[PDB]
Amino acid sequence: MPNIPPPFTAPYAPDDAEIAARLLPASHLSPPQEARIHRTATRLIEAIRKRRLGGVEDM
Amino acid sequence: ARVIQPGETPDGTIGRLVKRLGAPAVRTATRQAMRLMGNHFVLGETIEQALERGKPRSGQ
Repeated sequence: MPNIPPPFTAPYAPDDAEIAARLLPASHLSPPQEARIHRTATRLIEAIRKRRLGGVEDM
Repeated sequence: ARVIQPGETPDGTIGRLVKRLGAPAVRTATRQAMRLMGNHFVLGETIEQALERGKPRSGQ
């Protein structure tokens, strides 16, 4: 029921710094959030480094 | 038989290895070390044990 959006036309190559000025603060996570992420990710990488046949990068 | 509590700070040569490679790779590396030690060394607690282990089939 809302309007069909106008043909897409965002600015092609805006300034990186101004984007970073938004993304950097918003990326913040609490210590417990980061702790879960760190643990999950370590477990994923441990599995990855278990070593199965391999991939192209391995070759 | 000990009991290993979780969350132990990885220290020592092995702990540092675990932090860097991950525990699974260390196990894999250890298994490889096992084939090297078993295949390329003739070892025992005493010389007699080493020598018995290193012997050939028979009349050989």
